[PDB]
Amino acid sequence: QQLTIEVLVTVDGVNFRTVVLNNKNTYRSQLGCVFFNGADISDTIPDEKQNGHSLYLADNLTADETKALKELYGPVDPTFLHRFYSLKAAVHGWKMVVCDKVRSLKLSDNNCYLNAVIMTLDLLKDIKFVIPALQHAFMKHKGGDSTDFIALIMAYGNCTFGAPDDASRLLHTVLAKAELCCSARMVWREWCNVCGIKDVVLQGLKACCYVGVQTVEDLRARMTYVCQCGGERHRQLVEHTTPWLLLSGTPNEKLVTTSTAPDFVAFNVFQGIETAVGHYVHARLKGGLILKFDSGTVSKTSDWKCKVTDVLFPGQKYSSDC
Amino acid sequence: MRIFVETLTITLEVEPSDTIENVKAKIQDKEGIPPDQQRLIFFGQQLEDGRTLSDYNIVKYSTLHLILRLNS
Ligand SMILES: [Cl-]
Ligand code: NA
Ligand SMILES: [Zn+2]
Repeated sequence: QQLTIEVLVTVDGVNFRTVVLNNKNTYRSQLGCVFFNGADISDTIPDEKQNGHSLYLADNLTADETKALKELYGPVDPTFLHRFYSLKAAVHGWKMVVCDKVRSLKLSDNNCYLNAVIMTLDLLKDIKFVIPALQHAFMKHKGGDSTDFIALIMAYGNCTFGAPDDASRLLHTVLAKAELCCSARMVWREWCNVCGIKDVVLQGLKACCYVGVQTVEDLRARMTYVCQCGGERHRQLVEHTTPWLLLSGTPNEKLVTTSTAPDFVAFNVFQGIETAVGHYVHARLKGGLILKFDSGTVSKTSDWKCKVTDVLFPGQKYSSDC
Repeated sequence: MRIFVETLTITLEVEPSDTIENVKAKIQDKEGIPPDQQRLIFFGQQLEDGRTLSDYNIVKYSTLHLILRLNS
């Protein structure tokens, strides 16, 4: 050819392989989709400068790289790695501001739902992620560097850069990949007039989340559905010990006031019409006031007429002989 | 195995080994709701695409609740 370089190729930053290249074809034709220092260089012709440099490979993986990719990220779809590399580059321009030691994501490219997701996640004690790459990015985020964690969340959530998205959906999809590092139990008593009574126990993190109610009064109320036998089966919470409680419902317009001494510690708000593009806001209760974190813009109020979606309560201690 | 999906309320014939994505494709087939816009809830848990109905202990005559993805 005309000149030869050697590059190092990785999908995890731990294991690298050497690939010999020339300047007669692009990276994509010789090797595949490659990122150099966070930038896609696949359609460029290799130059003597990049000799010895490292490249992150997003396709054309070898058998060993595919195994390592599964251990690092779990079972992902064929587009996941390229989407994660591209998101990470696109979210590079975002800013994570800190107001009185509270992290918050500035508004940009309709990312307000990510603001509510991140700040809700920052209030969850003792959560840890079971996907190693998701846990590594989490520690980075807790250490002040959120790029990987933001990008990974959007990749696992099938989120698109620039498009608005569902904060509650992404929060629970993220939480489905985590586990609790303490004790939590949730005992549901079920009974049908034909079959009888059976108690059902939920352990760990899933004992701390419920999608369908927004108050602990509705969580503890009696529910009714169809039994396997085909008749009325009932169900009710009879025991609950948690470090906290996340309840998520549809946008529900209520009046939130601090003169009533509310029991929850934080909540997310959906602003606008549900059949239109809405704007998410994260809110916390401090000093007998409502601290609204509108994507890097802080406010304080005593009352707020808003449509809540997620609500976060302190730990639960509950018993009920039903 | 018959289950109910509350949208109205309709009925699906499924297998315990069917994936959530497989269940979502049937809801699309009968209701025209694209799978990525569907949010399926059961026992207060959001069903993730990669897992099966058996993973969530979904049985005969179980009721799944359908929420639409906001914004989108
Ligand atoms: Cl009873
Ligand atoms: Na990268
Ligand atoms: Zn029965």
